[PDB]
Amino acid sequence: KALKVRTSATFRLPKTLKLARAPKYASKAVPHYNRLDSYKVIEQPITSETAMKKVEDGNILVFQVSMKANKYQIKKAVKELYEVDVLKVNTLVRPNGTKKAYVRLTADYDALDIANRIGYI
Amino acid sequence: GAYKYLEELQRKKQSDVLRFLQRVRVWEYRQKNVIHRAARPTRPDKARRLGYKAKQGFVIYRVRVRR
Amino acid sequence: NPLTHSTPKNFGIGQAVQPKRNLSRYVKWPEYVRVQRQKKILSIRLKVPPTIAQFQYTLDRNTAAETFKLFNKYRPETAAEKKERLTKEAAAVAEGKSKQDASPKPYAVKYGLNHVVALIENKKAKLVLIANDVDPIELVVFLPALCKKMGVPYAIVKGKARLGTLVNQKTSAVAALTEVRAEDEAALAKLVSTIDANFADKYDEVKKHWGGGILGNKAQAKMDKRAKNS
Amino acid sequence: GRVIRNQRKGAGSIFTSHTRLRQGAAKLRTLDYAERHGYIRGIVKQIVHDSGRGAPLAKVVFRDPYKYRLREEIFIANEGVHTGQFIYAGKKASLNVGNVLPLGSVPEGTIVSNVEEKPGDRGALARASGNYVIIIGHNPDENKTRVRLPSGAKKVISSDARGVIGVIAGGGRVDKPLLKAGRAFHKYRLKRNSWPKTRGVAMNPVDHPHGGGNHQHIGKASTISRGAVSGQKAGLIAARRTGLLRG
RNA sequence: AAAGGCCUGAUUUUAUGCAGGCCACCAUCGAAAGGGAAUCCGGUUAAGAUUCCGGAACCUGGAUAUGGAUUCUUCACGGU
RNA sequence: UCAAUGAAGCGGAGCUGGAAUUCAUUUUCCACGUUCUAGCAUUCAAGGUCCCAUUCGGGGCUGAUCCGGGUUGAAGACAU
Ligand SMILES: [Mg+2]
Ligand SMILES: [Mg+2]
Ligand SMILES: [Mg+2]
Ligand SMILES: [Mg+2]
Ligand SMILES: [Mg+2]
Ligand SMILES: [Mg+2]
Ligand SMILES: [Mg+2]
Ligand SMILES: [Mg+2]
Ligand SMILES: [Mg+2]
Ligand SMILES: [Mg+2]
Ligand SMILES: [Mg+2]
Ligand SMILES: [Mg+2]
Repeated sequence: KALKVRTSATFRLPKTLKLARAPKYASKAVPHYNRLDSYKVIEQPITSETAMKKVEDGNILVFQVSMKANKYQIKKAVKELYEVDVLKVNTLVRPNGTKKAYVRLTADYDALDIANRIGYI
Repeated sequence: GAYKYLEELQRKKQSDVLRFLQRVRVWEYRQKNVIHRAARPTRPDKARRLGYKAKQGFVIYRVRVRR
Repeated sequence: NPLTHSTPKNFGIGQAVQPKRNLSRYVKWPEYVRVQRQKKILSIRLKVPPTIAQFQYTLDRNTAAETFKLFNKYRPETAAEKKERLTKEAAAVAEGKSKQDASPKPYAVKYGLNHVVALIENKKAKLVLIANDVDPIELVVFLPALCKKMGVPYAIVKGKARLGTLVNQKTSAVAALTEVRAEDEAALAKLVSTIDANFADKYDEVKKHWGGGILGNKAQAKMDKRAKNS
Repeated sequence: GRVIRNQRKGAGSIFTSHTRLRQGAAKLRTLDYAERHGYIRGIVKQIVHDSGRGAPLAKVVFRDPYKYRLREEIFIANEGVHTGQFIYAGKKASLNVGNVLPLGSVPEGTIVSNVEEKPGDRGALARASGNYVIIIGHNPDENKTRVRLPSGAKKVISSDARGVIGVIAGGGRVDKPLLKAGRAFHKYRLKRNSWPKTRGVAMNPVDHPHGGGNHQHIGKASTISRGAVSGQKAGLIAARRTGLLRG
């Protein structure tokens, strides 16, 4: 009779094969479409007098955006919907529960012309 | 069959043979968990006459209870 | 060599932190390993009533090899051969139709505990092999007595797995020959004689002797030192 | 009518030990092969105060015998043990203050401390400041050692139980009067919520068996049977005698 | 209690499986006054700012060449 | 039933040293690498021996006696 040598007095659970799931059927079988596309991210512009004076003074577009949108998604949506390059995004949750995004554009883009192209002012 | 011998033998609980088996087994069960799956009935004749079948979907558990 | 020397380390107490050593003796095993080892231990520590420990008197290697050689000549039909002879029977029913006799009479090992016990009670069995490691042992513990009562030669033999492999099962727990062919009648008779000299002819004495009561290594050492000392 | 003060303590809510500042349990080394067969050398790295404990503690560093690393220990410093001193703990250790020896391998009249009640329990006897155990006899067959405990009782310990040569340091502490409630306050702030104590007679009958009456008095004997039940055992429990100790 | 994750370098049908290494730890919740990576000044509003604007910094996680340093006494030299 | 430990060195037998004024008789026991010193002690260990076909390296044994896989101590049919 032979016996194996054990340097440790502790027995550990041996490593056995862990198979990846190979399901017989799909879990839902229709993937959900994008829950946050650019249209869902950007709800509408904000057109108060303060937001507008920010538009022609700070190169800033003020938007009401989805409460589920983070600064990355807001940056990506603005670039896609309006084809402007974004310098910075500041966000806040307004006292009415909506989210406001201050989206400052680069020096290469104006905020007046974009606001005009979108439609307000 | 053998189930008739098992049924008669199980009734002799205080014979030498069943007393030995009883002591060894009661130690074994105490070492295991309070509730644990049994791989098979230790009393095949008793399980049968209660309605156990040796087929997929019949399960035996072992449980101990404080007296 | 001028560049290699002898370090030798001092693996004594207080010096040279110990080297790796075989610690298998001190391994803390999982409880199921513990329970099966200590189950084997406790079953030989206690006194074993003769009805048990008549078992673990097992057919020794040479006549076990002989017995299983004779038995392997009478293996039951597998699924393949059974359906092949089913086709042969269908072919006869198509063309011959004697009565139902395309296939010839079979000579197969009988197995199944209920089947074998009834075979013994009817005195049809000519050799019975009992597995020595059935759990619960109640299923076979009466078999040597029944075989002795009914005049049926029996052998307690190592391996329900070994019995099972000659009947295409994982475990048979019992095997029996009720009849053989002429070419094996002499081999059956000589093996029955040796098996009787080993099991049935010792039954009256074996029934009187208790097993177990064996000590562990350390207790046995400390007993024989006090036997010598005082 | 109400659960009395000594009964509430067992619920262990506000009466637990104040353990935040403590250095860790004071223990000998776990009884290993080295100290069963030979001895092992440690170094006294610190002598440190321990909150709630009168005696100082010695942090002694030993090398692990089985892997390259240092294991630290929290001994109760015996008097005369200094930092940088080498401790030797084993069957073959020398009879010097601070060393840890089996009881069977020290002569008659040896003064030890932190004695094991059972071999391997890592010290149970003579642990408070100034206390010590005297080895008063050996019984080599079925090896036992007769000892004298700090309370005066005669104990029979296995000769393989261990102890530290010398007396627990910090002795003479209770010789100094506290002089004032505030010093008792700070002493027990580090121990547990046993202080101050209200006298049972000062209470009401709902609060204590001593309570009530138009004078402060006990009214029945203060000596209580050992078999009295919780809520009754307030006084002098199972007293064999009372009164000023004067034969 | 059989409670487990960390590198290999390979390999350049190559994904990261795959032969050695290491490890003895073992949930999680618990502080907007405890511990803790890193920001300031000036200006600006009706109402915001160490958060916006201008200027000037810093930290962290990434990637990444150049210069410099070292290097045929290979892994710097000086100072008792 | 109690306690501990990352269940690491338990039990038995050896070997060697040693007192034994041991007879070739473990019938004997003993001891089994560490004590001036706040250093250091880890890389399957260097060395010895053997082999691979050895590809810079790898594997054996030994170093580090053998055997029983009862982790070890307490306690015990009492206690619980
Ligand atoms: Mg699944
Ligand atoms: Mg926010
Ligand atoms: Mg914010
Ligand atoms: Mg009450
Ligand atoms: Mg506590
Ligand atoms: Mg008072
Ligand atoms: Mg009052
Ligand atoms: Mg009352
Ligand atoms: Mg938290
Ligand atoms: Mg603090
Ligand atoms: Mg500012
Ligand atoms: Mg303000």
